[PDB]
Amino acid sequence: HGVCWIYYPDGGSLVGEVNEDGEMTGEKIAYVYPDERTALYGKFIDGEMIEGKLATLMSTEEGRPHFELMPGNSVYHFDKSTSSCISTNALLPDPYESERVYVAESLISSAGEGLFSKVAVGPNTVMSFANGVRITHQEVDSRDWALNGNTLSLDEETVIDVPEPYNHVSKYCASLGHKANHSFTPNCIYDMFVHPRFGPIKCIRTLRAVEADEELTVAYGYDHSPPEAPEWYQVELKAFQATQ
Amino acid sequence: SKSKDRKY
Ligand SMILES: Nc1ncnc2c1ncn2[C@@H]1O[C@H](CSCC[C@H](N)C(=O)O)[C@@H](O)[C@H]1O
Repeated sequence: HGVCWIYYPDGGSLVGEVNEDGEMTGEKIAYVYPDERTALYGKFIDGEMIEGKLATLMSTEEGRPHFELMPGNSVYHFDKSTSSCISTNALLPDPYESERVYVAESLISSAGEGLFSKVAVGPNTVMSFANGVRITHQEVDSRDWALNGNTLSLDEETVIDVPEPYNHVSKYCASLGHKANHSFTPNCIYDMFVHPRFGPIKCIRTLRAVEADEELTVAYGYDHSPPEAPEWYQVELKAFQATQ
Repeated sequence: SKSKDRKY
């Protein structure tokens, strides 16, 4: 019997012995994060995580991953958000993200909290996940900017939001990508990400090497000439325009 | 749109 690895464009993968139909179904299937080391291992059905236990990929032998289960009883399952439910376990952090980022006061003035790197990493490193409730562009675009501080476009049908009071880490910390502040000279970008718990979402990926405790920033990418944007950004866009 | 990262 053979093992197969199926990679997503983001560098995450599913791995295991596939069944007769080449499906990722069994009791020893794993999702492996883009670090090629952190894994969620256990029961999957056609690649959907039913019960993934936190594990570390320790080696591969003839293509077969050898895992060690982490202590504790951290278990995860596919739990895609809906329009009204952000997560079944809002306070259960993502184990990959928790080793890479933490939330603290931004270094940007008057910008509240921000997202920071816990350790030094190279370019192109996935740091954090942007999960939220899934609502339409009509709802978002038809309402005041004060309700839209955390809205992120996912594709042409869906916007991801972290509505109050889930924007406080004491109410929701399963993902932290909504905590990244904006910069016109960012060190990170948004990228598509297929997550085994959150489903198809976006991630924050570094553009360049970043140091430990460096603040992570992304360009929010508001339309500058439809600027359809909140005030702090319109202001900031003029400073940016000046420096050029 | 009043959301981040839309592709215009
Ligand atoms: N460059 C910047 N300048 C000022 N405020 C910013 C900013 N980038 C982000 N923000 C703030 O952060 C919000 C987007 S969500 C970002 C996390 C937020 N700072 C928090 O504490 O939860 C915006 O509504 C704005 O209040």
